[PDB]
Amino acid sequence: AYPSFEAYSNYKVDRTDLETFLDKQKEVSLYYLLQNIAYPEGQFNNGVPGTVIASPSTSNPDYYYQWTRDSAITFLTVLSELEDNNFNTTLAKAVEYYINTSYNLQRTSNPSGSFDDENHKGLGEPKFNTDGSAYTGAWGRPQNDGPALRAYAISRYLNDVNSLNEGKLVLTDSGDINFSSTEDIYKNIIKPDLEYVIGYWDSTGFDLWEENQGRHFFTSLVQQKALAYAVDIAKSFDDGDFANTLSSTASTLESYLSGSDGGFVNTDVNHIVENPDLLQQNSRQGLDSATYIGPLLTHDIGESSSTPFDVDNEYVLQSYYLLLEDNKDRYSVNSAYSAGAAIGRYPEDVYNGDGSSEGNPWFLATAYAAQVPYKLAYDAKSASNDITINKINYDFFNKYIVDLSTINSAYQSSDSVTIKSGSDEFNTVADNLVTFGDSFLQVILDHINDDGSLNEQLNRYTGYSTGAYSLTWSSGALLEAIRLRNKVKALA
Repeated sequence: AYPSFEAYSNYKVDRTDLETFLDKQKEVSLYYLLQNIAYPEGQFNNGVPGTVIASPSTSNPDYYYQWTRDSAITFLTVLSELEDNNFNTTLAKAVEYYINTSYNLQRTSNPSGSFDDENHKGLGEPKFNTDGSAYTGAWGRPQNDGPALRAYAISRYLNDVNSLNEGKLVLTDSGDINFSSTEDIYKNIIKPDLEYVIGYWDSTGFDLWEENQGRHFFTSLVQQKALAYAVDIAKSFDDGDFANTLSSTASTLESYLSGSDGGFVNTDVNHIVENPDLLQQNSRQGLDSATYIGPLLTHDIGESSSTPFDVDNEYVLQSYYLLLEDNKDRYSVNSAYSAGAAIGRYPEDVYNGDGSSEGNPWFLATAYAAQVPYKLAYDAKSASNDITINKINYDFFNKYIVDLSTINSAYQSSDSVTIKSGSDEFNTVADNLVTFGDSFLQVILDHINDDGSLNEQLNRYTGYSTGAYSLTWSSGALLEAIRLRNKVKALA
């Protein structure tokens, strides 16, 4: 049940037309995303401002908590909206309430630890109650992605304040707020999260799905990004020694991500192994949608991203392809989809949305799966960069995008194919990438609730929605897919 949910009034998804559906969901999914964020001007005006609930579901399942990860990812979407809409002050205030609530959560002792522990050990805590109190029950803690994603989101807000709002914060004269300046936000909210990452990146915690302990590609990747992105922020506040610490730690994490100890790049199976300890345990073979979700989160389409493992990485793209192929066989709902399809978390998943039996595809994974080819196309066309296809990825391109033999008939004798910007085949590949991305959004159109809200899951047999209702992360993932689709389609 989800008693505080308020449907977008008198809307029923029109199943017949993707273009109009996406245009409407640009608004409807934003309505549903914002509904789960507490701010005085929002529908959620009775919560502590800055609280993001994962879902209005309070039972079957109970997702009525604030997760550090989900809140940060939600705010990455709010920031995109802010950036695309003239630094809208309602959204900016919502961000500053989130920053303030984050300050308070950081200083809340919890079962992972406290702020006064070494490198703020308490910041690894996955979730809190919506009133701001610690969640004291057993849980898969810590999760070391949260502080990284939060540091990155709040760092991005500071950059936006400087570039789009002449360095001006919007809640500086409010009573409830624990900063008076951008420097205060850096020193007291961003920096502690960065210190946590510095202190704990090379330690054991749970993954983003809250289920397994050990090495995780997604976690290490978002940590590397937070460190790298903060270098220039630290420099701007005369924190130069720390900035150089961030830069060196970021480089070291990049080496870790690519090396043997990390275990993520696997040349026996030629894809990322998301959780290498589970490969060792022979409980999972390494395919996970987190492998491509991370890259999408850490390479924003307005940024210059100089961080590793974008979606063009051959191992990431092969994990994507192989999960797609797995899921097209695994889920009967996919039996008639010839291109994109409903995608889950990992092939071994047994979580059914409210218990354990067999796993389902997820709306967020399916929306991020649209983004992968949109971003390949966008990155190439927007920068006039060549599309280089490694031999590892030939099967993927041949099956879904273009027949490589029509570009270079001898491609099988080469380690790669390089498709030159401006050529007919480049334009065809970019167009076909976008059409392929669209096919994943068509899956969402086929199976979304009539009211335009996105659950966590869709049933593997029928595609009917199931699990947590109007999941904020689902809403964000679709909104970011639409934003990217529109950006790539708008290029001449």
